[PDB]
This record gives sequence, structure tokens and C-alpha cells, in this order.
Amino acid sequence: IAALPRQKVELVDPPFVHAHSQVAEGGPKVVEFTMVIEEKKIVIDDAGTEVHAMAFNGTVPGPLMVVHQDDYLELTLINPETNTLMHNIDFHAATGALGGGGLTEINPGEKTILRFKATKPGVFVYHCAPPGMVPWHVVSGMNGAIMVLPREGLHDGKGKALTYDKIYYVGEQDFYVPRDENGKYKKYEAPGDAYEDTVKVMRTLTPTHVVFNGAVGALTGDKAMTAAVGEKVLIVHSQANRDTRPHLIGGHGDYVWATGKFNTPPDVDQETWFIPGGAAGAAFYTFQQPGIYAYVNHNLIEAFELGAAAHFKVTGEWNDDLMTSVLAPSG
Amino acid sequence: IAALPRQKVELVDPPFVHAHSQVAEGGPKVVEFTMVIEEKKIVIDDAGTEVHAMAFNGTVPGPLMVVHQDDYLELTLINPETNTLMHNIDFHAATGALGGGGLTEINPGEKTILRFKATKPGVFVYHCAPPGMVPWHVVSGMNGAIMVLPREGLHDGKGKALTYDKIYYVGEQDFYVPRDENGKYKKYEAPGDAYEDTVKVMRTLTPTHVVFNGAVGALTGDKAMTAAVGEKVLIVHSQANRDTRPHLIGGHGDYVWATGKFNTPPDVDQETWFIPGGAAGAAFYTFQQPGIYAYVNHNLIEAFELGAAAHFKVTGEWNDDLMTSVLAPSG
Amino acid sequence: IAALPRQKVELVDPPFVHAHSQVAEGGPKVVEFTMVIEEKKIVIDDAGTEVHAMAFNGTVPGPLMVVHQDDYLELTLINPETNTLMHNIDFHAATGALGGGGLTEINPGEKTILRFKATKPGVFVYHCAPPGMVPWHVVSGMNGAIMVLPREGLHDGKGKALTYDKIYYVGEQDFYVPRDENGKYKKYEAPGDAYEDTVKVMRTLTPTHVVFNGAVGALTGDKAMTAAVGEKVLIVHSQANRDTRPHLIGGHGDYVWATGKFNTPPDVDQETWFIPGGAAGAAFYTFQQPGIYAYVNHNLIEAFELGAAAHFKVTGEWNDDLMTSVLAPSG
Ligand SMILES: [Cu+2]
Ligand SMILES: [Cu+2]
Ligand SMILES: [Cu+2]
Ligand SMILES: [Cu+2]
Ligand SMILES: [Cu+2]
Ligand SMILES: [Cu+2]
Repeated sequence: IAALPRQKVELVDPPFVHAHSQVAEGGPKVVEFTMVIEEKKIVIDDAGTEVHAMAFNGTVPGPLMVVHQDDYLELTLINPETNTLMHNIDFHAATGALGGGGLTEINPGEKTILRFKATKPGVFVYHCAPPGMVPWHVVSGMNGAIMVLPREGLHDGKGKALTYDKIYYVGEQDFYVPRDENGKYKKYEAPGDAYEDTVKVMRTLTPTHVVFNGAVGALTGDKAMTAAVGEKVLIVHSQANRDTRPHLIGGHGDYVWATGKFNTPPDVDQETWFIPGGAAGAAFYTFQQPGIYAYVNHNLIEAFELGAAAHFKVTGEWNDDLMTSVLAPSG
Repeated sequence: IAALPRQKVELVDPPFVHAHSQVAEGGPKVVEFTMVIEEKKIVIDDAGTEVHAMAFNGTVPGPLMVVHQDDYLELTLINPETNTLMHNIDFHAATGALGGGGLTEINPGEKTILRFKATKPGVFVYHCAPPGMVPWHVVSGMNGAIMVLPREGLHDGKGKALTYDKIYYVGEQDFYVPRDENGKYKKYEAPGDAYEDTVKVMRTLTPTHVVFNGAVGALTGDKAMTAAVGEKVLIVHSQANRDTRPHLIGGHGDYVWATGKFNTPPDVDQETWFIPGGAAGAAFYTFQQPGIYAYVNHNLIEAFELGAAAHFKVTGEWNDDLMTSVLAPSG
Repeated sequence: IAALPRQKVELVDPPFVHAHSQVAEGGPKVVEFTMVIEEKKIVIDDAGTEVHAMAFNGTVPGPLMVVHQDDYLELTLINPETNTLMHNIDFHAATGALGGGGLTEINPGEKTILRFKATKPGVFVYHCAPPGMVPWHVVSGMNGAIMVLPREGLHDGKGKALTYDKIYYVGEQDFYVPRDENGKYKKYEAPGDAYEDTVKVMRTLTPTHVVFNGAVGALTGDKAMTAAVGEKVLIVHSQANRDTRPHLIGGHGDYVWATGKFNTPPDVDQETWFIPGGAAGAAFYTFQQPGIYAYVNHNLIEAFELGAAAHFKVTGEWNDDLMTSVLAPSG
């Protein structure tokens, strides 16, 4: 262990992923990561709705950390003195101490370094879990995911290699924002001030917002994910507290590790997949048609009314064999 | 493609499926279908509760279209002048232009003809998706499903052929009917009139009714599905906007393509399967016992309080080896 | 059948399971069980909230009956004179008469004996189902599960034997307890007085309590489940009416029969699995780290707010290779 190569990796904010190789380069190594926890107010919709976010590395969701099976993930978690809450981290990819949550409880002004062997391959969720207030921190955006790639990269049901040209991390967040008697969303001074009202909303099990990358439309318009005809894309998706059902309108999930675990054969030709709360999944797809696509949570109410919708701008040539308008909309 | 044989198919109302062959009869063909959109009031319960349904071919759900892999489904969608809204169709089985929704936007008085190559085998959902009014149209019953059978028919995980004697299509719909201040369901003289009230109910993510084939008890009594001991039946099930967990009371799902995709091996000996919102699944089962069966969404509250329950009247001889009353209810 | 050996089994209260063999002891036999139905007031939390439970063998959930494939489960169901309602039982593992429900309808003062062939291997849910009062009986705790082990014990998806050292049965219950105008849960003299109000809550599809083994924290403290480093544990989990997503915080589900059916290959390296309402599942795990583990329903709100959280006390030596605190929380 002590003789293993140590490698520091620079993280990038989602939906983008930091530099990495699908197939492992070299032997096992201790991959070092560092994340600063930021408690800050963020606007989650076009109506100026604020949320006292608790974010790993300052983003909702936290950045995607990529390592290979049997590598060690050594994370340095820092909680600035400017924060008002104690935080920790639970890596679903880790084994022991509640995923590491019991070994990383840091108060404002403290940091900690946790190391764990990524023994299982797949996309895993990680989240803050302070004893007594687990749901609150998580639904406040304090969660993300990591990808433990098999040493030999991805493969389909029959060992055939699956290599993606691009990879996007879509973190889905269910928010529970309190509203006053008039139906208007409330704003609070400090995070703690919202606790009571937030819990009452949480118990209804009905989120007020279900978003991608921290806000409604965060992945639409000019911030739409891109691709080209013939391009192979891996779309990692996560939900740390509630179920979701990803769907690529106009496309499919050619290979979908619905459970997120690479040793579990992927489903194929998926129209809509399911990811349970507290888990991550990965869908592989080769775009065949150009144009705009809508990647959504297929409970269309949560998608188009609550905000769980994203876009894909794909360049290339249209394929009239696959689809064609024989007669355009006419009288 | 122009040289490919063409065949006009006659659609039938669910739970029945139009004539077709499990094994493809000949090479790829352009299978033609035609559906007229009908906006109509439908009564969903014995309390007289009405819903302004937007139905493909006049039924909720829309009719099941059957084709084989690599065939071309050419649909002529018609929106009569008698309608008030613009409609389109998204085939989850299709690839490109938002499943076709982007090429099929027809206003009242218009029609369009869309053709796509059914490249992936399985049961797929199809539904209307007008930009900005997507969920509303879907929860108004404007959705259905199609089945792209493999050229060589159905097979289990080990390649053994699975030939069914009967096939049924159960479309499950989640309605959100507004109520006045007295708890009485409201009635409207027009679709647009209910819109505002409906959206508010939709946002609670709690349907007022969850029904099979458009209404409570729709598939019972005169409309109870039939079978006979020894008969093999395929029960196709769809839910375009919300999760469901089909269960045959008194029976099982011998083979269940939970994801609805035939290239994804079916689960076996299922008691209750799960179909996420925005997808369709299929269950193959051979009846062993005579009598009535209850096909339900296994959230017993949704099944028996909300309306998600159907029946099966099976004929045949009882099997005392499988089950027997050693001591009938007595003192 | 009469010539087959018979064995009377003494059931034990969950989360424990009665003595049995993983690999079948000889040939097919008629395994006899007896359960007396008890309508009783139970407290579901520390505040003293009571529920007029309907419990098989007097426990919520009912006890786990264990037999082998092709064995005959002969159950003597007794409904005491002291009871006020008619009860029956629906074995999801059984084939015919609504899972046995239609042949076991017994009124207070009556008993019945039902026998069915356990033709399919896996864990199955069993619950009361009085026609017209189905969901009310189930959400009142009248449900449990059975395990039909393959005659050759468990095996992974590749045929390698999977022999557990311990086995626990976690029955998850979704309760719908009415509240008064002050938000305080209501208490009733007779269960009948609760029906109307309870039905109202049930219709919201939002349980007030989601608990393991009949109450919040029922499987914690001195009642916490136990294991040791290197010990293989099988955790059978069931939910007869609502979805759940089991997760062992700090561990994984090495082999998980998410559908609960043994003839369906298990998913591996699971972080969080999914069990649809009206079904049971099983997870196999070999502990590697000592300490406390939280076995929860991963919708953290349901887990830590609603009561779906259990504990595991694991003895043994810490494995620093798997996980270690390089730097404990410090400045
Ligand atoms: Cu935190
Ligand atoms: Cu977790
Ligand atoms: Cu429409
Ligand atoms: Cu769709
Ligand atoms: Cu009962
Ligand atoms: Cu049942």
C-alpha cells in the first residue's frame, strides 16, 4: 500500500468530468482528491427561489470522481470556519464506518483525510450524513457520485468493449422549499432557520423542485450537453434520496447499467430506465440523428412542471431511413 | 424502402390487439397505421367523475400497434377540425426528432404521415408531447404503446421459443381530477377550462385516480379478460408518466421483460414486477388454475382505492396438487 | 401427497427465522405451520402512537415460513372469537384461488387449513386480503413473507454455491395514522372507529410512518441485528404495499435477488437495491468491517424521518486496507 503511486487529480464541475482513462493506466494507485465544502444561497428557478445549499466543492451535485477498481481514493475534505454546520461524507463505494461518514465528521474550521479501497466497479453515490440530520444535508444538495471504472474499461454483456467518446454526469436533486400562507417560497437568513419548515415539507415526500445540476434549466439552452452523429456518450445519473427514471427523448439507452454496477450486465435498447433513491446509474448511447434531444426524468410532471429536464444538441446528418416525414403537417 | 412491401393494418381497441403473426411473415415491410385524435369527455368512476381525454384513435390508452424488428411503421395521424388543441406523437421506439414529436405537430384540421424504422425489439410507449404542454396531454390519456416483435418471435433467456396463445394490452393511466372546496370532483365544459386546476393537482404528484383502460372497473365483468387453464398469455402493460408494479393475484409472471426490451433477458417466476413511468413491460404466463384472477398495480391503495384493478376469468379444471382446501373455513 | 412425510414447524418472531436447512433434507414433504390472527393495539413510536394492528401470529410483520421448492406448505390459519373481522391469506408463492385468499376466508371463531405446492423458488409476500377491505388490512400490518429455497440451496448467477451463516427477515410497514387538528396522531377505542379517517390518509399515498418490525427503531439498540467480520448474512426484505430501496450504510449487497426470485440471476455489488410494493427481495453480504451499520430504506426522509432505519452491530477487527483515517478531523 505505502509503495503505491500517489496521484492528485484536478476536479471539474458537473456535468463535465475530470481527465481520466477508461482503461487503467499503470498499476493500482492512491488517487488524491480535495473538496472544500461551501454553504451558500443559490437560486433554483426563474422565480428567484433561494436554497441554502450545502455543496461539496461548491457545486450541486458534487463533482464526479473517477478511479479504477482496486485503486485507493484519498479525499481531503475541508470545512471552512466560515461555515456554520458540521459535515462528513458517506461514499457508497466504500466499505466501513458508514461509508466513511463516521471517520470524517468535521466542524467549521476542520479538515480530514479519508482513504478507502475502491473494491467494487460501478457508479456510486456519495453524500453528507451527519448523524441526526442525514436527509436535510442530502436534500440541500450535499451529494454527488464517483465512478469506479473496471481496470479494463467498460464491456457489454458478452465481454465486447464499450468505449465512450464523451461522458456527462447528471446529478438529480429533489428540493423541498417551504412556502408561506400565500403560496410564496420563503427565504431565510441562515441554513438553520429553514430546518423546521423544511422538514415539514420533506415529510410530505413531495419535492417542490426536481432539478438537474442544481437548477431548473441548468442543462438547457446554451448550457445543453453536446454530441455528434456517430458519437458514443456515457451519461452517468444519480439521485441520493429519491427515485428517478431517466429517458432520452428521441433516443435510447443502448446499454444501461441501471443498478450502476459494472459487474451486473447492462440492459439493452432501453427506452426509460430506473434508478432508485440512494443510487447511481450509467447509460451508454451512440447518437444516430442530429437535432435537439430532451433528457428527462420520465415522470413528465417532475420533468416539465418540477424542472427535471435537460437538452442535448447533436450535430450531423439526418437519417431518413431511421425516420422521415412522409407528409409534413398539412390540411 | 420504396420497393419494400406495404401492409395496411386495422387497429382494435385495448385490451385487444390487432391481428399479427408472432414470427415475421416475410422480409421487412412498411406497416401502415392510421389514428384519428379525439378529444372527448370520459367518465372514470361510478361517481360520475369526468376527464377531458385526448385520445389516440378514440381510446385511453391508444391502440397497441404491432410490427417486427426492422419493419417501418408509417403512421398517418389525423387531428380533426373538431379538436381545439395541437397534438403530435412521440414513439419511444423511434429514433430522431423527439421520437417523431418534432415532425408530427398538427393543428386541428391537419394531418401528417410519419415513418420510422423499428430497429429495437420490445414494447415501447408512445404519447403526445406538445412543447410546453407535455405532461398535461399525457395525463389526459393521450398515450399508448407499440410492440416491435423479434423477426423470429419471442424467446426466453436460453433461446427457447415462447409462443403465446393470447395477448392483452393494459394501459395504466394516472388522472389528476380537480375538486371544489367541498371535495366534489369538478366538471368542465372544455379542456382548456380545466387546465389551470389540473396543473395544481398534477404538482402534488398524487393522482386522484389510477385506472386501467380509462376508468375504474373498465377491465372487469363484461370487459374482464379471458383465459383457460393451459393457455399462455402475454400481458403488455404501459404507464407513460408514472411508476407501476403489476401483479397477477393467484398467478405469476413466468417470464417478465420488466424493461419491456426483448434483447434484455426476462425475469422469471415473478410475483410482482416494476414498470417505471415512461415505459412498458410484458409478462408471459401459462394459467394453471381456473377461476377469477385480479391483475393489479400492487400498491393496494392505488389498486383498490384509486381504481387500478382488472380481472381475468379463466376456465378449466382445478388442480388440487397445486392448491387444495384441506379444511374449509369452519369452527 | 398423503404418503409424503410431514413436519410441524415452530415459527419464530421476526427478524429471526425458524430453524431450517439451506439444502433440502431429503425429498418433498408437507411442511406444516399454524398461525393465530390477533387484532391488537401496538405502539409504533416513542411518542406512544398506537395502531390497531391485524397481525399474523401476533407480529408485524408476520413470521417467515421457510420451505423448499416442490414442498407442500400446509397452513392452519385460526381467527379467534375475540377478533371482530373476517380474515384470509394470499400467498404470492401459491398458484390459484387468489393466492389462497378465496379459500381461506374465516370469520372470528373459525379456522381453516390450506395446502399449496411451493413450485417456484424465492422469497414471496403473503398478506390478508378480505374483498373490499384489502389495502386496509395490509397497511394495518397483516402481511409477511415466506422463503421457498431451492432444494440445492442458494447459488449465484454462475452456479457457485452461496451458503449464508445467518439470515434475518426485515418486514417493512407503511402506516397511515390519522392526526387531529393539532397535528397529533389520533387514538381509537375500536379499530372500526379508525377506518374512515385512515382511508383518507391512505388516499394521500403518503405514509406517516415507514417502519421495520412494527415500530420506529424496532431493530436498533439491544434489538439491533448482529454479525461479525467474515460472516455471510442473508437479509430478506418485504413490503406488501409500497416500494422500498434497501441499503446497508457502510456495506453493500454482494448478491441481491432484487425481484426476490432465485431463478432470476442476482445483481452484484449493489449499493442500493429496489423492491416494488407487493414483493420481497433478498440480499447476501459478507461483512468486512466491524462497527455499527445502518440498514435503511434509502429515501433518507423515509429512513430517518419516517422510521425506516435498522442497525447492525458487527464485531471483529478493523481493516485499514479497505478504509483508514489518514487525518482525523482537525484544524
Ligand atoms: Cu453536510
Ligand atoms: Cu447513502
Ligand atoms: Cu395531445
Ligand atoms: Cu416519452
Ligand atoms: Cu385480515
Ligand atoms: Cu398481494
